[PDB]
Amino acid sequence: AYFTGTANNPADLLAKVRVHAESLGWVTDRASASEWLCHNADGYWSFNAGANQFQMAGNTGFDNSLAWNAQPGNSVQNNPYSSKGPTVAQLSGGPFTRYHLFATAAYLHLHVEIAAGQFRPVMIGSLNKRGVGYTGGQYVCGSFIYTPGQALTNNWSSHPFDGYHIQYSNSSCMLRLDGLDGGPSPEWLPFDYTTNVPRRVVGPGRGNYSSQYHPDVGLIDASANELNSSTTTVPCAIYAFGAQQRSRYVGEVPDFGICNMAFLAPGDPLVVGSDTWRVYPLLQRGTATDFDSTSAWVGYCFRVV
Amino acid sequence: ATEFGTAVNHADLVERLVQFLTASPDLVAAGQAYEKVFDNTIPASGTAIAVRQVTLRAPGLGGTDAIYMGIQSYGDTALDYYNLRLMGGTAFNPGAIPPGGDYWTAFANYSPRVQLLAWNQPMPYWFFANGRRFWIVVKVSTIYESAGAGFILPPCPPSQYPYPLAVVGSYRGDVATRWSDVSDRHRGISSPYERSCYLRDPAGRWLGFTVDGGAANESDYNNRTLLPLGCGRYAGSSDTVVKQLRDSFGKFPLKALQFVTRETEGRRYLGDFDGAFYVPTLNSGAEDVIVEDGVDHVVFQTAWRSGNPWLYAIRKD
Amino acid sequence: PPLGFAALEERTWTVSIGTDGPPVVNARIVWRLQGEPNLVLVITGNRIIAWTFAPDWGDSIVE
Repeated sequence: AYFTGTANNPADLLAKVRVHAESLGWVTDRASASEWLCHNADGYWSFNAGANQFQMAGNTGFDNSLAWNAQPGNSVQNNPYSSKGPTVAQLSGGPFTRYHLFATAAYLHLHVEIAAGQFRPVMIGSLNKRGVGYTGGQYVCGSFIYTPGQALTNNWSSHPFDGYHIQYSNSSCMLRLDGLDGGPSPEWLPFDYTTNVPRRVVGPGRGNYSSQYHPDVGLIDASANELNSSTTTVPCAIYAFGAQQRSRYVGEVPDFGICNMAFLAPGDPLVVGSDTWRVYPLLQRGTATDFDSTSAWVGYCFRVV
Repeated sequence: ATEFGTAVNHADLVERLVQFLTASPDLVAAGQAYEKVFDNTIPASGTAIAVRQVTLRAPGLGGTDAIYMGIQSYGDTALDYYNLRLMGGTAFNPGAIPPGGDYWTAFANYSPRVQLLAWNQPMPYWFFANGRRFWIVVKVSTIYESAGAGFILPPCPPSQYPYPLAVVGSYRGDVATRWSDVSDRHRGISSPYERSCYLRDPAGRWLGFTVDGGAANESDYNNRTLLPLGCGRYAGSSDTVVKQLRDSFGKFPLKALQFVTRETEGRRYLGDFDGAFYVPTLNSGAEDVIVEDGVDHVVFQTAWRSGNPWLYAIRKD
Repeated sequence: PPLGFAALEERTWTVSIGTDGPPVVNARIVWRLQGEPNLVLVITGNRIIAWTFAPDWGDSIVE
């Protein structure tokens, strides 16, 4: 359920998380020291560990003779992007202060502290269908940094579930929505807003950025109550745009929520009822208006069981 | 808890409203009926319809709460409007009324009045009520009106905030308006504008909420809005997701309505509407019954127009 | 303990902490109800007794 540890290199994180998944019963079609082709009852996925970053890509079929980025129905070729690039999660090289792993039968959530104040989230799973009849719902997200030293959260940067970004090569996170507007079933929709592609998805990823496109941004901003210092979680609603800019709500991120960290320190617990929640900063602790060098006060909330 | 039908006139509509509130099988069986603490007709009607004033007390679901509400039936035959004015408060005392004047001033921490527009004619009506809140929707027959008041559901202990009273109406009750008005200020509960919705702060000061700004309105209420329909605060384009919302594969999503304030002193999340939601307009519209988990919700549209951002659904249980 | 709670009713008990008990307070009070996971209220602390004797000081006090 809840796991913690340390990893000097990413490969150690690979080994530990794969060990946990196997112990939990997750089925790995193929395993290797650096390349993974695993799956579950919901969807197929593939991961590769680089020198200082992860490469993730969705999948629909299996073929052991194909490369990690050439599986049947792979996202690389079945995406509107002309670059045809898979999901990327940029990290650092060397010590990772600590990693926090949430494991279940339907999704995996990971939060790695590469260094003091630096956090890199890795998110994978399937959206809660919430009684909505649709094929897909698998989402894979990664963390990307534009440039160290300069503004870390520039406009060009991309974040999990991001609703606003500028980049032509790689996407931080993505989603599956099969048979959209009568198209072929294999469809891996990326989280983009400026490409004007007929089909796209959007999310509250950035939190409360100035040009974030989501109607709940106010809820995330007001998650904290001054009068009683109470904090409430906000489910992350995802929206998908049709061929003629007609949005259709798809679902919410299971066991996930966002809030403001104005009056909460990293890891501060607020047990609201029988179920406990863990809150951690997205990238680093900063000030309210530091939307360039850090992630401001946006905090990711996970349900711990 | 629901009273659908057609009222021969506004006076008969109010009579049916009070009869439902006092004799509904669900209310009487559960002992949630409201108590009429006042009922009088003070004015001497000249070229106008008789004005009925009623004050009623609601004990809440638990019977430990104290809710005071008022309803007024003000009309003018020479202008052929028979407005129904609504207001809320916390205490009532007939002796505190100054000579002449009006009784609504006697309410402790009195609040500005809202109203619903109707006239003397057969009129289909849609009624919802519960121990904590009541909703009125009057179908003008090719126009739809709506209003209501009650307790919102905050995320904080009622021990510290036991009076989250909210009052909402289609138009401000400070002036007399004809139901055929052609001003943007005439709208519904989902999108208050120009003194169309009030909520009582825990400090005891009533705060108005508007989804859109207005020069005429006070500067203080600009910072406090309804986020679901006020997405324009953060979005950098006129067109957003909310205006383009649509049903998914024959299924209509329901979005709640939020009460949020962003003040310089601090921020605070107040609560949600109990039984009211935002829904799209496509392939649907008024008098549409949408089920959910065995619960039915009725669809309604604002008087202004019937477009995507001016349409909402109300739970009928 | 058996206590029926009215709807929309908050019942604030008066938790009186006495002055007699073990020097180490290791308490685990369980609020067990049907159809709800156990919600144990854990009270922790220590019990101490204060020295309330005024000593004569004709001889200087040595620190």
